[PDB]
Amino acid sequence: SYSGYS
Repeated sequence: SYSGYS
């Protein structure tokens, strides 16, 4: 997964 800001 991705968490944060992209």
